[PDB]
Amino acid sequence: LNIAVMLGHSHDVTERELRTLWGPEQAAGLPLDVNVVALLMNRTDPKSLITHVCDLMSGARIHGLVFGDDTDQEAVAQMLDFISSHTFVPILGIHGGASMIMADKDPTSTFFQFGASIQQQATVMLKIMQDYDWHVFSLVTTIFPGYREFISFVKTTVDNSFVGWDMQNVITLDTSFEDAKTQVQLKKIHSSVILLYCSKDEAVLILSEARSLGLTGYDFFWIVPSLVSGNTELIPKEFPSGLISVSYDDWDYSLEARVRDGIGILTTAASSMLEKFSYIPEAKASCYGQMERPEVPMHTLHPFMVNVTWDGKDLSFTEEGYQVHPRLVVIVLNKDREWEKVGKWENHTLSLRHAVWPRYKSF
Amino acid sequence: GCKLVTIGSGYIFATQKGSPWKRQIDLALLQFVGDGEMEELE
Amino acid sequence: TGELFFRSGFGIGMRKDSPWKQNVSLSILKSHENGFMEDLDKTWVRYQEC
Amino acid sequence: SDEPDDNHLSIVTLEEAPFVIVEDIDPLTETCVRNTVPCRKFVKINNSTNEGMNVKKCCKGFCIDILKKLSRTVKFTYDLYLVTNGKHGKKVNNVWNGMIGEVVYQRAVMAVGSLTINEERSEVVDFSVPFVETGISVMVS
Amino acid sequence: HFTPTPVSYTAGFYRIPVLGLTTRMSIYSDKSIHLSFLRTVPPYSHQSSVWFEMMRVYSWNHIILLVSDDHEGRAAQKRLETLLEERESKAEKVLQFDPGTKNVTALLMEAKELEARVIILSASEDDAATVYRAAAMLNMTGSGYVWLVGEREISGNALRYAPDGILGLQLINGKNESAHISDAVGVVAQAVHELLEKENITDPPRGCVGNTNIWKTGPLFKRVLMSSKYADGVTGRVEFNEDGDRKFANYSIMNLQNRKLVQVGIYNGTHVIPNDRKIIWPGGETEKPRGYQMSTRLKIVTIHQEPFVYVKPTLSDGTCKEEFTVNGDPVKKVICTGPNDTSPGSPRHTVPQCCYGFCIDLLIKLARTMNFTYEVHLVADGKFGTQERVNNSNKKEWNGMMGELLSGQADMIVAPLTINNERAQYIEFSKPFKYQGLTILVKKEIPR
Repeated sequence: LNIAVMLGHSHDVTERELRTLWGPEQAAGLPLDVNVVALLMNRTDPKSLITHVCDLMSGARIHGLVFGDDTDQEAVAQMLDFISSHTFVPILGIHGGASMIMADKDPTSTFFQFGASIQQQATVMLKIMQDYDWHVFSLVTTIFPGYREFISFVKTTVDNSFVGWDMQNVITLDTSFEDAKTQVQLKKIHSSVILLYCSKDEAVLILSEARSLGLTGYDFFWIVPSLVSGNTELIPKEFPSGLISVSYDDWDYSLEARVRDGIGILTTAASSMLEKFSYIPEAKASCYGQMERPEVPMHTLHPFMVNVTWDGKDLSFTEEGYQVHPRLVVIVLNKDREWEKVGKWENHTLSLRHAVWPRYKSF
Repeated sequence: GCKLVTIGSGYIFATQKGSPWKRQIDLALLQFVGDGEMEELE
Repeated sequence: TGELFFRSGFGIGMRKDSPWKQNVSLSILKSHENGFMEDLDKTWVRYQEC
Repeated sequence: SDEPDDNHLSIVTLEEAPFVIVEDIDPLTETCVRNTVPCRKFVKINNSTNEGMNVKKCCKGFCIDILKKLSRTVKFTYDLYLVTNGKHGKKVNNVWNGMIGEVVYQRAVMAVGSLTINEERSEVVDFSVPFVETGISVMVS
Repeated sequence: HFTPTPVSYTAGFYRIPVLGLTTRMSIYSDKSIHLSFLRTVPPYSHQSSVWFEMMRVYSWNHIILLVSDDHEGRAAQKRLETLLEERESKAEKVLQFDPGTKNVTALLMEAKELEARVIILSASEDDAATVYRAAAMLNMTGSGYVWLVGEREISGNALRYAPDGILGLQLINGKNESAHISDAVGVVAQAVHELLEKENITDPPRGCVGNTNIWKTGPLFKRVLMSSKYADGVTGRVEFNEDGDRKFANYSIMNLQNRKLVQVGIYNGTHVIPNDRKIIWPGGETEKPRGYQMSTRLKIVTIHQEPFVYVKPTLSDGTCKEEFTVNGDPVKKVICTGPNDTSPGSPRHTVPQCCYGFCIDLLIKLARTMNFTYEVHLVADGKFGTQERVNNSNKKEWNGMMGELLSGQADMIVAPLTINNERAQYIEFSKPFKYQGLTILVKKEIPR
C-alpha cells in the first residue's frame, strides 16, 4: 500500500516515480493500491531519521521501506533495529550504509537487504580459491567487531572440507598505528595469495607497508572482499591490479531495476498476506507514544518473506534474511585499476568467470 | 648357513606417569604405522 | 597371501572419560603374560586345517 | 638475561643391537658420522675410583632413527646417554635398576630402548604404543 | 524488557563510548554488534569463570550444564567451553532450553542418567522455579544435586520454589549505585584528562544534522578506557577485562538455608575464602559429594563378525541353546538384541539372537575380575562407521559404531577394533589384543 524510500543523492526522484509507474504497469497488478514516497539525501544523521521517519509514520502509516544510499557507515544498518522494532515495518537495504551487513538479524529486526551476505561471502571466497586451485593461503584479518566470526567461518569451512587447504594462520592485526608490530606480524606472510579482511584506511596502511615488504609483487594475489572495495565509484591510489572483491554492485544491475525487484518482493509478500489473511497489520502512528502494546496479532512478513520468486530469479530469503539465490558480482581491479565485471553466482551459486588466471599485471 | 632353527616358524610365546607426551607419541606412531616407515627401518 | 598390511592392534572402544582404561589394560597385560591370549588361541583359533 | 626452555629430554638407554649400536669417535676430519649421535658414557676410571668420565661416542640404530623421526615430527631435543647400573629394572627391594631405575628416579626422564611392556613394568612405568611386535621365541639348530 | 538498548545505540551512530552502570545483560557484552559499550558491572558469563574456581576447590570432573538458548546463554557456553578445554576438563551434558520451558521432564529424565549431579543453571526465574518443582518432582534433589545458579534465578519465584543449601552468587557492590557514581566519575574524569594529553582531539559534533562522519578519536577513546587503571575505587580496583568489564570485583557465594542466604564464598576476583559457615550440601550432609557414581552396567553393541561374534538365532523361547565346543565345553553365549532385516530401509525387528566368541569369554573374565555387568546389542548397520558427509555437503560425522559411542547410545565397543589414529583422537583404545594386519584372500586354482 505504501513504500518509503530514502536514498543517497543519485539518480533522481521523478525518475523513481517513473520506475514505480513502470513496475506498476509491468506485472502482478496489485489489488493493494501501492503508493511510494521517495527522497534523496546524503546524511548519516539520526535527526534526519527522526524527521523523515516520524513524519512519514504520521502520514498514512507507510508500510514498505527501500534504502539505497551512497554511504559506507556499517552501523546505519545496525541502527535500522529501532525502525524494525519501533515501527515493526520491514526494511530493504540495497546500497549505502543500509547495504553494509554487520547486523545479525534479530527476531525483532525486520531486515531484508541486498547487501554482502556473510556466510555466502565465506563460501564464495572458498570457491574462488577452488576455481583457480589456489590451495596455499595466507590469512590476515583485524579485530574489528565481527571478524572473529570470519575466523570461525574459515576454520570450520576448511575443516568441513576434504580438499585439504594449505593453511597459513589468521594474522590478526591488533590495533591501528602500531606500525612496528604490524610489520612484524606481516613479515610472517610467506605464501602467494593474501586474503585480507580489514577496513579501507587500514588497507591503505597494509598496502603501503607491503609495498615495502615485497608482498605486493605481481605473482602474489590479492582477493579482498566488499569490506574494502565498497563504492566502485571511489578508486583510491594505493590499490593495485589484481584486487578481487565480491559485491552486489549495479554493474550487472541498475538502481531502478533493483527498486522494481524489491518492490516486487514486497508485493509477493503482500500477496501471501492476502492469501493467508485478508487484512494487514498497519504501521504505527507516532514516535512519541506507546498506546497498548507491541502485540503483532496479525503476524507480519517474516513467514511471508520466505517464498519470493520473480521473473525466473528466486528473490526469496533465508531464515537470517540472506538471499537464497544471490547475485554476487565478483569484481577484479586491472592495470587501469578499474572495477570490472568478472564473476557471477546467480546459477545455483556457481562461478561465471573469464578464465583469466593472471590478474596482477604491473600496476 | 642358518641351520640354527629358533622356536617354530615364528611361534612367539608370552604373546613417566603423567607426561602429556603420550598423546603426541601415540598419534605420531599411528601416523608412522599408517605410513609404514617402521617397515622402512625393517 | 601377502604380509600383514597396516600392522595395528585390536583394541577396545573406550571413551576418553572412561576411568576403567586402567585395570582393564592391567587384565590385558595379565592375558598376554599368563597366556589368556593363548587360551583364546586354543579355545577359538587353533582347530582347523585343509 | 632471561628465556627458560624445557625441551631437553634425558634419554638414557642400553646398548641394544640393532636398536642401539654404539661406535667410537671417527677421525674423519671431525666428529661427525652420517647416522650417529654422540652419547656420553660414564667411563669409570678404576675400580676404586669409579668416576664415570662422560665420553661422547657415536650412536646408531633403530631407536636413534626413531628419535630423528621425532625430532622431525614432535620436534624437540633429545639427550642420549647409556645405562651402566642394571639393565632394565630390578626389584632390589623394589629399588629399580637400569631403565626403570632411571625412569622412577628420573635419571632418564624419557627412555625408549627395546623395552618389553610388562604388566609388572606397566604397574611402575607408563608405556607407549607397541612399535615393534615381539614376545618370547625359541632359537634352535 | 526496558534494559537499556536505545540510548546506547543512538549514541552508537558515530562510535561514542558508553558505560553501562549496573547492567548484567551480556547481549551488551557482545562487542561484534554492541560496538563501544563497556560496564562497571560484569555480566553473568564472567560468573561462568567463577564456577571453574569451584572446580579447583571442590574437585569435579562430571558436569551438568543447563542453558536457555540465548545469545547470553551461548556466549556463556563459549566462555565455559574455552575455560574447560584450556584445563582439559570435560563436561558431560549441555541441555538446552528456551526461556519458558515447562515440559523439562523429558530432559529431566535424561538428567537422571548420569554419574554427575552437579547442576549448573542459566535461564529465567520461572524456568528455574518450575524446574525446582519438576526435579524435586523427579526426586532429583538429594545430596549431590548441587544447584549452581545465576543471579537472575536468585530473584522472583525462582527464589520461592528452590530448596535450601543452594550455592548462589552475589556481586559485591551491585546495587549501591552511589558508590558507582563516585567510582565512575573518578574514572571518566581521569580518562578525560588522559584524552586531553593526546593529540588531534577531534571536535564533538553538535548537530545530529549534517555531521556525516564518525568520530576519529573513537578508537582513541577506546585506547584511553582500556589502558587506564583505577585502583582507588570504592568497589575495589576499577580495572577492566578485555571486555571492558571490571577485573577482581569482589565475589560472594551464598546459601539459602531455610531460604535464607548464608555467606560462604569470598573472592577478590580469584582468591578462595570459604567462610566458617559450613556448606550443608543441598540435600544431605556437609560432605563433599561425588558426581562419579558408577552403575557397572555397560552398554555394548556388537559387530556381526564371526568367529568373534557368531550371530545365530536363539530358541523359540528367545533363549540360547545348550551346545558345546570342540572340547565338549559349554559355550559362553549371549542373548543379543538386534534387527532381523539388517539392511538400511528395511523392517528391523529387535530379536534376541545368540552370540558366540572371543569377546564373551573376555567380558566374563572381566565380570569376574572387575565386577561389571554388560548390556549387549547388535549393530543395526553391520558396520564400523566412518566420518562421512550428511547433506549440505560439509557435515563430517562419524557413523556406525563411532556414531553410537559419540551419541551416548552405546557406552562400550567390545569388538576387534583396529587401532586408528583418527579414532583415537575421539575414542581412545585400551591395550590391544592382537598385533595383526590386513591379509588378502586369493582363490585356490584348480589342478591340471
